Amino acid sequence: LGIQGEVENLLTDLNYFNAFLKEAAKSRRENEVLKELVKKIRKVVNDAEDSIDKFVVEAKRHDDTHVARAKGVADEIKSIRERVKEIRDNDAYGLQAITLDEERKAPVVEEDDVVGFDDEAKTVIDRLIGGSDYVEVVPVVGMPGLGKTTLAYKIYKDPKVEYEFFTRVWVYVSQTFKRREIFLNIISKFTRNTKQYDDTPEDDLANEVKELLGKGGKYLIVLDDVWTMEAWDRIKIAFPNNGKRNRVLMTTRQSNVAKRCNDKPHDLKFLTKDESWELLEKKVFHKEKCPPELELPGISIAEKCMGLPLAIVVIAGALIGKGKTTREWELVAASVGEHLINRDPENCKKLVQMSYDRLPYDLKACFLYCGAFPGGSQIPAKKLIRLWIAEGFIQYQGPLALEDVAEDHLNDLVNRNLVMVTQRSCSGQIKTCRVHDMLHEFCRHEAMMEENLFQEIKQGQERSFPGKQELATYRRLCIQSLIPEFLSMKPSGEHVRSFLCVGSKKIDMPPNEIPSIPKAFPLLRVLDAESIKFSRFSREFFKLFHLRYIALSTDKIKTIPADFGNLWNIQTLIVETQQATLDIKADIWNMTRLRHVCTNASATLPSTKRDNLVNRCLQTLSTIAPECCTAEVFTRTPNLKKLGVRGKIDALLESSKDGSGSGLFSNIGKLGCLEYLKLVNDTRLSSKPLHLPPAYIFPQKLKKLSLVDTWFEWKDMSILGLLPELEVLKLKENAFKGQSWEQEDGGFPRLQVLWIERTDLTSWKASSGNFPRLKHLALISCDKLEELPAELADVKNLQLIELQSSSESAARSARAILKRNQEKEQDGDKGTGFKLSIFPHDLGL
Amino acid sequence: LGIQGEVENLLTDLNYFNAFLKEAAKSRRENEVLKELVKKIRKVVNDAEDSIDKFVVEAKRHDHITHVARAKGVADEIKSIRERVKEIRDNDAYGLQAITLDDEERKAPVVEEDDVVGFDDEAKTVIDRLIGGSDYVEVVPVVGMPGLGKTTLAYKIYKDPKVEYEFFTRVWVYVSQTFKRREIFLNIISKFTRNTKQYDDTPEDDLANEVKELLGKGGKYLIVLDDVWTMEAWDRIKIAFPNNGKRNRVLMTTRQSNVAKRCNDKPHDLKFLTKDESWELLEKKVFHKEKCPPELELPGISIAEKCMGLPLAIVVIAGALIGKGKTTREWELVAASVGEHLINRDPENCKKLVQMSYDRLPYDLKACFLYCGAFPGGSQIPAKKLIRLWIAEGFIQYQGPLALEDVAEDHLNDLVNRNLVMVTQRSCSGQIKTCRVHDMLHEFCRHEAMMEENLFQEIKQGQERSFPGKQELATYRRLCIQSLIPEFLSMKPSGEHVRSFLCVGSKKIDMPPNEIPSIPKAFPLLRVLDAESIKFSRFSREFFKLFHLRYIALSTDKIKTIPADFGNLWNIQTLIVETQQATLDIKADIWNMTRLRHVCTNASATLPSTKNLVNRCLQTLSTIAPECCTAEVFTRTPNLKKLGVRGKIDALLESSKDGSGSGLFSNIGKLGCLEYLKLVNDTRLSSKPLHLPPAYIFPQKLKKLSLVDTWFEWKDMSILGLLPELEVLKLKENAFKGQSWEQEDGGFPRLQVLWIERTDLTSWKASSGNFPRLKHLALISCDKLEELPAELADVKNLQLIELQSSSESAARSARAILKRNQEKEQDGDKGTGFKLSIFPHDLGL
Ligand SMILES: Nc1ncnc2c1ncn2[C@@H]1O[C@H](COP(=O)(O)OP(=O)(O)OP(=O)(O)O)[C@@H](O)[C@H]1O
Ligand SMILES: Nc1ncnc2c1ncn2[C@@H]1O[C@H](COP(=O)(O)OP(=O)(O)OP(=O)(O)O)[C@@H](O)[C@H]1O
Repeated sequence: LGIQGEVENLLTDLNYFNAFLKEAAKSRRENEVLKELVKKIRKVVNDAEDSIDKFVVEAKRHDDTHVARAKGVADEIKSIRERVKEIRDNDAYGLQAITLDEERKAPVVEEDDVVGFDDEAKTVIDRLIGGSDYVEVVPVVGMPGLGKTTLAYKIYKDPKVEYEFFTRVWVYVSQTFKRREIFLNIISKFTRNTKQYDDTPEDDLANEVKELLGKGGKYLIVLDDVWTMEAWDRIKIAFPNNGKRNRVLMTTRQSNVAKRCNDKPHDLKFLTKDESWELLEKKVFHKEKCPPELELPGISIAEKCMGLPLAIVVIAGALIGKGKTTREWELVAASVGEHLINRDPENCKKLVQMSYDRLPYDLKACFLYCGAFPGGSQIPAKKLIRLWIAEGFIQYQGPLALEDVAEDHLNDLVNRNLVMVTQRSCSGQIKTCRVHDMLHEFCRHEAMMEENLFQEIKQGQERSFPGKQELATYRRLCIQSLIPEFLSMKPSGEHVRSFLCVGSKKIDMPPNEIPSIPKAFPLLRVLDAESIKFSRFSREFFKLFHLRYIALSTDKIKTIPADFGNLWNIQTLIVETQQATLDIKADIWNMTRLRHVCTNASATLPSTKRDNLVNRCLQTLSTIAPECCTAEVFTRTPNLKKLGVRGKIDALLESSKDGSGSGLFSNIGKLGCLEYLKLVNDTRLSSKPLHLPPAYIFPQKLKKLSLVDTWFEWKDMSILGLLPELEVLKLKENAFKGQSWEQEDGGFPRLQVLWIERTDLTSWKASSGNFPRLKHLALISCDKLEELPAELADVKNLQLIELQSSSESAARSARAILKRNQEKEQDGDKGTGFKLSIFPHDLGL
Repeated sequence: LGIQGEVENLLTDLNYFNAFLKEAAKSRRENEVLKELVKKIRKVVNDAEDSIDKFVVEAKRHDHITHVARAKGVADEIKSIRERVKEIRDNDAYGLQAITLDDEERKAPVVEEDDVVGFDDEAKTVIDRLIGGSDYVEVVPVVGMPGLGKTTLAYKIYKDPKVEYEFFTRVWVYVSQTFKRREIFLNIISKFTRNTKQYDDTPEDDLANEVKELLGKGGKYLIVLDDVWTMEAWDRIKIAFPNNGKRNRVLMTTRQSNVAKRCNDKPHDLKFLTKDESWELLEKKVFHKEKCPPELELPGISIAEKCMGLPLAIVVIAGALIGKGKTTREWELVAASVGEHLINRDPENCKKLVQMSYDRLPYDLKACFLYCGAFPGGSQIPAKKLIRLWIAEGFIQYQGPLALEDVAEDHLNDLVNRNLVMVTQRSCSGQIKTCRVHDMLHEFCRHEAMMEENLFQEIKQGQERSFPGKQELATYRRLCIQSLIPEFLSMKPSGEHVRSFLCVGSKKIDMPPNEIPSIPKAFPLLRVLDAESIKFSRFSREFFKLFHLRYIALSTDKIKTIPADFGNLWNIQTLIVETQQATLDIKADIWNMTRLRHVCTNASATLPSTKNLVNRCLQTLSTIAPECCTAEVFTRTPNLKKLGVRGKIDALLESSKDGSGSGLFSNIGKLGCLEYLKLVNDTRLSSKPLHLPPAYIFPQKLKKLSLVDTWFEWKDMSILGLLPELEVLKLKENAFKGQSWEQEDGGFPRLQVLWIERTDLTSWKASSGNFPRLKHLALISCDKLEELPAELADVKNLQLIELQSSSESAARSARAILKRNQEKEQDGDKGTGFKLSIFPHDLGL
């Protein structure tokens, strides 16, 4: 095809243009002509990929009117080629400024009136005074503008620290530094003739600092703003390990650098609601107090700063200028975020840009994507990761899976402290993450204005929904509320690649506005509408040939139709169905890029037997029917890592007709990559109690098991103990039935978490070696339990136990177990941080 | 079809050129060739956005032979613009090279030490403030407009015998627009020790610590931070200033009030020279020791008044008078052209100082500040009229949550805080009401906006500058005419590129009937018509063809109804019809105005039928008929913040006796954004006076109320006390009827200003619970009041009560309150700064 030829020439220009965008993004350009040049080529690049993906889809449909649509694509390619040719000619003067080719400003912090750091300084000073006799690093970690340097300078000037450490050196490390000037700066603290070392190498300069520091007692060295582990390695030569309890206090935005200097870094606190108000009040009114007319909007101002001292200091600058009237302060309270970033591009914007610009080029889009969700809202890590892959941000072709590559992208953001973690799974994996309010405003301002990554759709007080001229340039739409009325305007976005319904309350699509999304946005790759209840599938949903992510709630539909299989590019499938049976009639076995099938009903998979391929990318098959756990299905998914079965566990374990007792559970053991297995039972009216198949038929690589309502006997825990890799066991809704549970010796070699909900169990007995690696034990709503085994005190890995609706004798046994554990720790064993939690606290007085 | 595509091609070029102008305006280089390139590109850009706007209104009107001809004309005009764009790139390639690429001044200014006139009192005021104060480091920022004499006063303060005697060490520091903090610290160190060579490897952190040590060797220090421009610049320098509790002082000079407020919440705004002192300086600078000859004394005082007490203007004209010789005729010629000598012919001294504040202004604030020069010199600019003009011209670009009025008001606050715009009047709440630009800045605005950027051009008939011809009108962008409007309009002017027509005159003129349609005929692309100084006897069909109109203000004595064809101007934001008629009936389809923001009139406006769509941008409806305050009208306007009612308001407060509670006043309570409400009565022949509806019917977010001739009994004032957020209440004559005024306990929880005029009040009883926040209480022409309640003296927040020609008992009560308050202050009670003013001094003294 000649269209392929002009596409290939277009791709060559795209490689140059993308190289220009990457090169221009490596350093922030202050020239407006280059700013508009970057935006112009960034746009023509975006329309270029959208045009080629149209040709790719149309060529795929051609290989597997049609001619008129292909002709229209060719016309788009010709128009794009005319655009790139004029860019290379008219704007060539701007390209030459990027095809071919610094001030050290140490920060200034508060000396007097430091608010809320009285106990953080006390904690860190205690860690500086005590410890080993070797040079120990005490890192203070935090997000941009948290107050690390303010705390470090508070410690540096503390009366106890000054007396403790005879020699105190403050060194300003930064993103860029020269080791020679660092050593000469430290040398200048001690001797005035620094011209003495003009030709002395850095090797002997470091030994010179060794001599200066070792002449007295301890030394404390505050390495401010360390950004890399290489910087600490290169500078630490000057610091001798002469066994004098020497300390190196360090401040950094990087948790990975902090961990390598000390395995327990000191994460700095956020100011409380009263400390934020106290700080803002002091900054604005100085010694005087806030008049009562301004206290009400002022308190809201300090609470909207989310306890970040940088935001409170920046906002107080605007309040000082505006005045002391009530009306002005409510205007600020309604636009706290804008005052931080847009109105102040020199305090908050430049401080955040110090971390954003140091990001890798691929991680920048991942970080800005977190701003699509509402400010202060919890972002599920699994949801965020699946959106990154579906958007194309995760480009990777190594041995690992894309989930594990996007996960350490997120863990890199958390290490950089650009993303905060609110909940962690039992295995330590990130579960729920949230971006700070000012960083979120930076994500909004950068993505919507500077990069056109995504756009908010709203009609607030005065602003309205975007017009036809704006939607023609929009690439991603994120919307929280008023979705049905937004779609009632009949919008038309030709360049829209994603539609994120980030609203928290589930809405219902009217039957007339159900097909609005597929027609408004024909190039939709991502449709995150799990907060929307669709009652019907419309045929236009099956014309989204570019679709890769689709999440949707439903209350009525039961079957995914066969026309849904026309979307060969789909990766993630989330259908939160209120019903009980979800017959997936779509040909999901021909989606070579399919990765996840998540649902809550009993999904019935289509027939695998009859392209001659295998679903090598499919990783999750959650809550499918037990009838579909066939041998052919598990052959089609060699790389499955999570499996879920719901309903009729009776048919999962029943023996076959060939005489062998191994049932459908035997095929599950053939999944060599399986880590998570979930079994949920529904048929309480069945006359046959369920019996667990022997452990040699289980998947031997299973690391997490969840059972609900299965009515297994407690004697089957003995064969759950034979699993070599099981680490998390959660049992809910009397999944185990019986009044007595007596453990056999041994078993559970590496189980770490045991979660128990309501069951008719009354007695529990065990031996010393039953839980060699148990760390967390939880028991909820089991009012029939009499007592807990005393052998739990021998669990060396025990850290926390939670009991609800438990007997007082169980609390007494917990007290004895804790007391024995404390006695063991007093023999030299390190403390495990034992904790006990009984909810509600009003129970038992 | 392809014409719209060609508009996209032109728009792409316009984005590049607009960025070119934005980047070029960031650096005023000496390259003259680039100065002519930016002027040529700017003219093409202006002629391009005009052609694009012509295309926009043509497309809107179309969606027929005349339309086809106009479309062909637009296509030809666009083609000419495109061809002009190609000439820019073909010939001025080098000019674009200089801006897409990138790349002595720290000499302290000279100020006279001797012959300083008019600063004896101001210096003593600041000295008495430096000597006193607290025990920690206090800053005393002197702040004023460019050329005011801050450095002259600061050097005078720096050299008095009292300042020199009291302070241990005094240091002069010249901070500037751009400075290096390292050099400042090395200069302070250079004064204590001359061996500054030894700090080459010493970082700025240890330099600031060295300045701490040097200043801390003794007692007080006074440091004159000259010309500080930023909040950050003060923070980075104050780290070198020790705080040892010895009453250390810092004397800062700055053009920024917001920077001054941060250092001290009570900035010392420098005063302007009086008319006597201005003449004294001029005669001392021109004639030196010799006195002015008597023949030159009369013109000399005339030019001294032209400077408006600014020393910089006096110094500049002094050089002009020296060069121009000493003759009476020449001096009178200078007095007629003072502005020319300030800026046009002396760019060496005056213009550069003005440009220091101007080039630091953000790009959006530059056009906002230059627009303030359109109004006549010394004239008073209303703040609400100025703000609406900025929005109409497009200078305010905003997408956040605030309203465009609040953003533009913040722009006005930024200009005032930069001392580029004076504030002459302030509202009760402290909002800026009337502003005026200083004379030197007005001439700079006119020079920059006529001879450099072509923002606006004035029309006048002087000695040599007659009315401009057709060639000059072909380049005029905005028209500003003060007088001789009918004479200018009689010649049938033809300005096809005029975007504004500001009648900046003060006295109203009646437009001759035969010249009424001349304004719309002359400038078809009129975007702003500020004809509020012109009385129109009739509307014309030519007015309804100004499809680009956004701001329209006009006075009238004959027009009673706005015609329906007025609604053809869908772009209108502000609609002002100041009519002397009793009623105004708006037949125009104002609901179709999607961007309508303000409708203001003095008559009882009768709104048209609303018959889904919502006017989200409408903020003000001003005075309307009571019968039009329906729940349907308020549905279409949810963001209304000011409402006015005029006429027979008994149709508003009447009870719906049919059985429902749907009184027209109850619909007002459904407006959640209302903040100010006005009611004016016209009909007095009701059998009984009206009574207020219950307070829960009032809008809860109401913060200001105003009633006229409503004849409300004083008993129904306590219900106004149940308004939670009310802050200002004002009443004109006969708004309240009766002689006895009594209040319940509590009420008025947030009242701050109360206004009463010419009521029948004679007896007044109140309680301390009704005034928790009251600050202003005026009783103009309420001479029948006997005595003020004693509870008023207990109100801490009370500020001023002003009465003239009051009763003898009222004067005696004022004397008793003043005497008792003075006695209490002498006994240790904290003073509230309460003042009483009596004019003239013949009575009451
Ligand atoms: N407890 C506090 N009281 C008053 N001001 C504070 C406090 N903590 C921080 N600040 C102010 O907040 C701003 C940012 O704090 P700080 O300089 O310590 O940032 P940081 O966490 O070191 O920043 P970076 O991310 O650049 O390393 C500074 O202007 C500082 O004065
Ligand atoms: N009271 C005065 N008597 C005589 N000359 C004065 C007086 N005040 C100021 N001047 C003169 O006015 C001119 C400008 O004043 P000055 O240099 O003090 O300006 P400024 O307020 O510091 O301005 P900028 O905002 O540019 O810093 C100088 O030449 C100075 O000598």
